[PDB]
Amino acid sequence: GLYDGMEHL
Amino acid sequence: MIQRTPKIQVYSRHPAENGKSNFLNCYVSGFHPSDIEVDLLKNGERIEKVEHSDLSFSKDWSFYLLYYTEFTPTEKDEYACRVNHVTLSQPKIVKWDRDM
Amino acid sequence: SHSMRYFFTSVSRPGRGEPRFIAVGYVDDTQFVRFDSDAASQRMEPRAPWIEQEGPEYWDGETRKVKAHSQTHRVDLGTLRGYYNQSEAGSHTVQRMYGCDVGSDWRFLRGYHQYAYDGKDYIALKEDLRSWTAADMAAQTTKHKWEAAHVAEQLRAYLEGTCVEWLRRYLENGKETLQRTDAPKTHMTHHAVSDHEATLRCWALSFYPAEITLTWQRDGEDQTQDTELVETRPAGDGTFQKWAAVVVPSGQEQRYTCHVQHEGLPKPLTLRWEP
Amino acid sequence: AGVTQTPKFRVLKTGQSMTLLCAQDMNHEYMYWYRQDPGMGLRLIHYSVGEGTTAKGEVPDGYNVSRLKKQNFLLGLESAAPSQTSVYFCASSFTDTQYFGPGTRLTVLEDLKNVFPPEVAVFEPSEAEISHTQKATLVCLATGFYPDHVELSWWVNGKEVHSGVCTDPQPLKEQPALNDSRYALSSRLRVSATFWQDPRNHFRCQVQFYGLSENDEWTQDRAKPVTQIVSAEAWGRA
Amino acid sequence: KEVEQNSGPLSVPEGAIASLNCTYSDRGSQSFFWYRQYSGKSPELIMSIYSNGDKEDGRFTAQLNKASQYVSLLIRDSQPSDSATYLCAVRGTGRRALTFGSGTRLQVQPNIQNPDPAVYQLRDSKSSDKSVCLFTDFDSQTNVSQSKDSDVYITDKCVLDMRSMDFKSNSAVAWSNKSDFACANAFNNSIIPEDTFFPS
Repeated sequence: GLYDGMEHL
Repeated sequence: MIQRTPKIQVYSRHPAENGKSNFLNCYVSGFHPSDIEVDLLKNGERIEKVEHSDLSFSKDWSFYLLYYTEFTPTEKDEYACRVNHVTLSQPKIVKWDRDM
Repeated sequence: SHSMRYFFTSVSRPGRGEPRFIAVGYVDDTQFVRFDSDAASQRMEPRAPWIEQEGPEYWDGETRKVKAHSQTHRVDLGTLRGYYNQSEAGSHTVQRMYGCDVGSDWRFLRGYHQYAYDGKDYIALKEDLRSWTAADMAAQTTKHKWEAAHVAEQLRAYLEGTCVEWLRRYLENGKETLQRTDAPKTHMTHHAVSDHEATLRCWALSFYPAEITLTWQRDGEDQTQDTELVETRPAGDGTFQKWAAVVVPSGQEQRYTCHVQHEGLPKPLTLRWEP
Repeated sequence: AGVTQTPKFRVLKTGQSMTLLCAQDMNHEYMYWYRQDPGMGLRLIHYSVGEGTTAKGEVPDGYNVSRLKKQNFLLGLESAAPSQTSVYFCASSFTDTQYFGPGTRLTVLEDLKNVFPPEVAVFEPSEAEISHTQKATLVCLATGFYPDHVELSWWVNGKEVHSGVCTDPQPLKEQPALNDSRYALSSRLRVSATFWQDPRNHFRCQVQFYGLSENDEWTQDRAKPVTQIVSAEAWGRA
Repeated sequence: KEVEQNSGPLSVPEGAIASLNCTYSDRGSQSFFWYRQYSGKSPELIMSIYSNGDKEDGRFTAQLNKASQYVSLLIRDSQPSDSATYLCAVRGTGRRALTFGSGTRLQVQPNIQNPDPAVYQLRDSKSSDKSVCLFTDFDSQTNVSQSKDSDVYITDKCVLDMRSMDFKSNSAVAWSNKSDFACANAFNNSIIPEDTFFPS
């Protein structure tokens, strides 16, 4: 199952 | 902006037995960027029913793809893999060498 | 030991609409899911029979998460153009990989989260899961934003926790395919290159997992100087192939042994040329 | 700045339109519009994951949004209804940690005839309290205001005080039976007896009322109930 | 429904533990937050939590139990200034927005060491007959009831903090237009202490 991180570069 | 030229291996899934059903594989790896053209050739003619794996990459970020088709080898039929990429001034053709 | 990995590729396509986004999921050397922004489904799709058991809640959630990542990466392509002073005329590539390793006991061993831009390292979570390696000045901007926002804390919760829980669930549900070993089928070929020398080629076929060692010895001494080893390659049926060659003097073939180590072998194999 | 919202307070007639502006200077991709009503808590109206994209939240109906620019998120009310009476909060985040703006209080009425500013009175400490406790409590009453758009503050020698102050968290209805009842609000300032007894000392209860604008129509005999400050005051005395 | 909290109010004495609890429906949720909101103010983040277990920050502890889908905030050594609404927020699977609970109101009762319950009468500074009744200095036991009358207005109890003297007091205010309204009669709809000082 995938990570749910909202972080942009 | 690094570019990396593809490595190419052409091989059958199982040991080739003439007139016995098999798969012809062209494995392209170690290339960047991801845009690439790969054809399987029967006697220098582009084969139509050619599938490929989902684009993935290695630890060094270089991409790999498996191109493949069902085939039935003979004594006489020639098979090859034709690859084009931005790193290549001309298409690279690798002949299937059964006896390797 | 075992691993779960996700691999993401985002490629800008000047004048041909939205960027290409491809995601693939692996447990060890077995692909189990894919997403492709150009496919008709617009869903996370199964790529192994054992993940097909998962119900709608799983498939809707994985679809929502992969499409959310594609949205993040569409914005990131734009941000990286700003950082590197690049126009929209060029095609650029963002690669991203994350996942977790476990030992034989299925306990956490380590976590990964790293990005590349145009085939070079951009930013990576260090092995301590608490700090970043920023490969250039652009990546230092990202690193400072992620430090201020405490990104490592939330990512560490996934890598040490959730990621391991998924891997254990998959290792249980897919045990017949994931917890198997296929030992290599081995043979040797011989080809004259001159009148005075020949190639011995040691073959390993139909093995799983991909990890294997082929070594040549001359009179019991490793020949790693003069061996060509080809990249391990997929057969296409879920198993792998490899070969290792050495050039030898004609008449001296029997001075050389090929050594095969693989998880699926109780004891290392030793092959020698037979007329 | 962090997260800023304008306006703070607005009265609308049913059918009037307005835009609430959310701004943030933090370069956040993610922005959010919520309403808050007693019983319901915060409900998301719309959100945006980046410039040029918006998405529906839990209660999108009757609202539109735009995110033409990364720094701003606009909430649009095309045709105000009494049901849109609420406190509106916008928020932004870098990831999922949200920072909230100060809030926008909106009241929507059929008829602006019901709008009244507060009357304000200050009640002086009793001698009995001073004697019994050595302490002096001032009381401020704000009365007859509608809607509930007030901020009550205390000023001692022209400086706002927070110490020794308690203001009711919500006003009482002067007529609990009536939908359009006007409101009352009390506050206390407690000082030392000695401080109260020094006549150099000036005590002011200030009520900021938020009512109609200069640009609102008004056809009544009584004064236009505009945004204004109503104060009452007392001097120390021995 | 997706995020559940009890509305309370939850009443605790100064210095006791306050436990604010929250449950959520989406098992895949990866982020959990506690916000504090003072009356008429904005939500303010107090804790975030991501991993199963405990996270401490001054007098605050957050605990997450993913298997039970249950998250808590503990306030240690609770103070009157912690009186507020506490909002639980959860981010669901693949969600790019928080879902808030409707909040739990916490009331932290000050410890009135030396009660001095009293009803005083205060006179309009601007010369008038007009006056208010001030019930003050009662301990955090006493409950003030709203008017059993109609033309009589009574406020809820209110804690003021004289910060320099480290002194807290409870008070409620009553007023009316009627002639038959007096401070002796004001707070009759509720049960004041026996020993309440009634000057005149």
